[PDB]
Amino acid sequence: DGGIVRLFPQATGARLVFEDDKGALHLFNPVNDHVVAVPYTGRAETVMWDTSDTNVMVIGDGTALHSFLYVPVSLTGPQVQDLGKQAVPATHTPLTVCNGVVGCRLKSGAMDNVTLESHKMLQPGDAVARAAPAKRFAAALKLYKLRDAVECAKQLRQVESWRTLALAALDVLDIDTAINAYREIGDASMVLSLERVRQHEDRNLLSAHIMVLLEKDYGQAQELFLRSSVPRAALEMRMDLKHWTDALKLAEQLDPDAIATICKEHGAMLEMTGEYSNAKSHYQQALDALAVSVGPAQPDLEAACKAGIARTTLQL
Amino acid sequence: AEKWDDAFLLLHAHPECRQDVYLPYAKWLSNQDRFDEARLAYQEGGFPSLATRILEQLCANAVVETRYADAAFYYYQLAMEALKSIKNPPSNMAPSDRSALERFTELYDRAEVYYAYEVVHKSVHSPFRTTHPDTLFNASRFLLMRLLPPREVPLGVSVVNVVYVLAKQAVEAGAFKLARFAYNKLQTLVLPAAWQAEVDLASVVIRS
Amino acid sequence: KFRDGVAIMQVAVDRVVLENLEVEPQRPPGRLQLQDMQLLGLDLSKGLLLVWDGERAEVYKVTETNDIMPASQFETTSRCMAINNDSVYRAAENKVEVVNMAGTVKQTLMFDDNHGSPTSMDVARDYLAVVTSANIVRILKVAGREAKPHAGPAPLCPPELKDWKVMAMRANGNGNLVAALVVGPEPARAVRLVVWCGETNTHHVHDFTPEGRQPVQLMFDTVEPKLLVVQCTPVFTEANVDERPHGDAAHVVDCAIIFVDPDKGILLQEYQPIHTGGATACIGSCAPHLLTNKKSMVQPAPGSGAFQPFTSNVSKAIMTSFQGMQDSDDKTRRALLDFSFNLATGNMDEAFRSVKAIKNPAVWENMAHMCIRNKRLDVAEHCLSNMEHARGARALREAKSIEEADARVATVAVHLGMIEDAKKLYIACERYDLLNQLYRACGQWDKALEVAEKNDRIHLKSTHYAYGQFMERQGDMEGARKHYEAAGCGLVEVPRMLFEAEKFTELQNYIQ
Repeated sequence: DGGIVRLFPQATGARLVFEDDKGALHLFNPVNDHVVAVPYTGRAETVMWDTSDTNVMVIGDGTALHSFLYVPVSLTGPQVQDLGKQAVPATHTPLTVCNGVVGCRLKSGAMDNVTLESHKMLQPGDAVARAAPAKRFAAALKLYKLRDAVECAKQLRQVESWRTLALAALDVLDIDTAINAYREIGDASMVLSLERVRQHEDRNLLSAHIMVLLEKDYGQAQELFLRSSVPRAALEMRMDLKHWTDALKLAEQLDPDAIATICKEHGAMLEMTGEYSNAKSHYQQALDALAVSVGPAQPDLEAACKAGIARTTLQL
Repeated sequence: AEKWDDAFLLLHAHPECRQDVYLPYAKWLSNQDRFDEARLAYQEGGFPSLATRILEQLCANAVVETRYADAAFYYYQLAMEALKSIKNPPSNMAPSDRSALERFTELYDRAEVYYAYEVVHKSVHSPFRTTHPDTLFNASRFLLMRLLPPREVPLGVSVVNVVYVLAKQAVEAGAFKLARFAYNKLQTLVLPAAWQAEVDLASVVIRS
Repeated sequence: KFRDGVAIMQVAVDRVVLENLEVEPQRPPGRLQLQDMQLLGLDLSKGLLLVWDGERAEVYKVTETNDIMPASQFETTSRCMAINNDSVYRAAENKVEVVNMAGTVKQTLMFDDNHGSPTSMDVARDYLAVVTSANIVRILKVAGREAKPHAGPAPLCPPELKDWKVMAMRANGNGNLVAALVVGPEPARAVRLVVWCGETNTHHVHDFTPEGRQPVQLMFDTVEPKLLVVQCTPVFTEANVDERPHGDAAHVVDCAIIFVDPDKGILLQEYQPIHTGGATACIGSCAPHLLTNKKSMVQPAPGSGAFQPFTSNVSKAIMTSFQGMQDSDDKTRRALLDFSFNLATGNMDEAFRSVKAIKNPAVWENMAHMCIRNKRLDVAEHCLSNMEHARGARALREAKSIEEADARVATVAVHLGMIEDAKKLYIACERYDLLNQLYRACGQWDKALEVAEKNDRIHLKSTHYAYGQFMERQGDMEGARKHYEAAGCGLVEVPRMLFEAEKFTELQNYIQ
């Protein structure tokens, strides 16, 4: 993107929000070599690091304390998220920041502390979010301090707040929120959706099977299976709940017997259905793609397709 | 006698009625969290099947702690089941009898994968070793080909030490075909990502 | 009665709430008073309500605003009667006096003394059904310009239930399948139903009084004439206290939703409550619901002391075995009313075979989709789940788990929000231990410990170890210890080493 104008390392340099030539700061994670451009752009005074968080990152330019939570692991990947663009006094030059509170320096030489709009909202001592901790639930669902939101939905005590934080953490791949919701009280059957998990580590086979069990998002599940240890699990869901939107996708590339399948139940959804014409066509090409299957020239399935061709020629 | 303990006196009576001596025994003790002595009640009375809750619970526990040896002896226990839960014998190679061999052979093959991985790979990672000297001697004649990843394996297993030591063992005691085969399969594996800065160069270096 | 689109009800001695269902809420509903009419029946035909008492009979003109006034009145030569929209079949003591608008006998239809006096009169909207004194009923088609007999003269009720007192007749749309209750005699007084199937001249049997109620109104469903929607208040003899609730609340008024088979008698589908806004009588049944009654009053105008005219005193009682019916199209209506005929009676031709074996070119929205209650899902899987259609998806989501027989249909029967129907057939396939241990899945994992004990003490330890690790996962340490310890094989780790490491032995694993 250009020359690195300013380098803002941590104490070890395992992550750093360096400045580009344009002036926009960019969080860098060289441990796994990931670059996330910070939503704050333009010249800053400095990137001082949160002593309470190596991922949450305050940009204090003398104008605002641009906090930036860094979320490296999700369904997609690393992301830098603004936890608040909260103003800073010009005389309060940011020396360091702790717990979302920037410890600045006075003009005569002293130490002064500058909080932000929502970090201190979730810190203890804010009795607005402690005597009435529903605001801590809300703002911890905002700043992804959701364990504060977890505890606060415990105290404000309903299932839907638990499920709200449960999905809000399932999006960022945290499940103990969902456990706290559902395994205390769930709808009907998500604990048998969790029980059907293998010892495979790619997160796309995993989530793809998870939403095969949820019987939803079968295009994304089949796509995640195409990047998985097995691609044919995509076609599996495709015969499991009778789709052709990607049964044909894996059938043209993997299995003419799956083409013969797709055309067998296409004849079927046109046999009992009627319009035995395209049912006849689909039954006939089901016989053909059974004959030209990469597997066997499967005689019993072809005979079933021929019973189909019997009835569909009969009604043709 | 209204007692499972006083059942045993003849609730272990004449074989070919051992199903009848042990299942009337087994419905005294079986359903009350004692499906562990009811395992051996089932061993002759029916087949040992209410056995896998504890077995797979600690199998998954050992998988979690990367201590893959409780699951070793538990798949060995499943092999003891499927070696004695076969009415057809395992010794001869009739298809029923060879399949009778094969069921506990595959369970003991799970046992042996967990064995080899934990025992030898964990020699530096976290020491945990159990061995069978007759099995290890036959291994010293025939062990090399068992160590492929996707063949009835818990998966997620690194076999760096295991590949190296297993190849050496296959080389040593003879079966001169397998010595040459293990020369082709000596060691090429890498220590985990905490060692990535050094075993990038020491992948072949550290374990031949 | 909901007749001719006008759900007319009589809530008082003279007040006849002749509510057309299409009356605007700002338009007045049915308001009509009778001149102290000893009403032995009323016959309304889209603006000509004739009421009769046995000494006079007035026909009431009705507007579309339900302004009901007497168009004409006439004396009765016989107490009951029935109108062919201008010419009234009277229940004459020896014949059917087809008396005109002025009560003079326009046409003559005859029933001899072997039939008896044609006392029961009804035109079944195309078929004048005439149950006589001896219930020998010949039914008269009117699809031309006047009456002409359609169903031959034959006893409405059998000799074993003619001694049982015959009250009235509910003739079907074809005017042959005539439902007719028989209450028991003076020592018995138990209501049995005799659906006189004039298709075959047989006499159906359904003793409601031991079977759940004593029905008050009989009517067939307006969409399928075999669905006899039997309005049913619980009244009994002194032997049938089973269905009724306690004491004064003994009327759990539930419709015997019944597909009467024309061969094997009355066969029942479900007990659908009328209790929809203080409703204790079913006055009709539209397609998506059942048109029951309601309290008859005048709604106050919103935000003011004025009174808006009532919309309709007719509560549309939603029908319950028909799921994915009402939000969906009318292929649903045919397909799954037919399937529910296959439910109450028991058949296979209608929802499946009659639509396969005809060469019917289309792609329907709901070939059939509640059909899983006769254990078939593929009709909701290739019609719907080829694209997962939503307006039959209620019975599709039911349908993936009322396939439950533990034949890989358990796994499909437990996918998302739908283990409960798997449990329903766990009850049905005699495995209610799986009812238990999968009702633990619905969020009962706190008392799942003791219900697991009810299942297995191995299941006890499975649930306690999972539950101990459940609050270990939440963060709790000592309660994790206890339910670990309350698990019989969770107990084999916790007292063993220090009582204090199931969190911490879990911690060293990532280090390893």
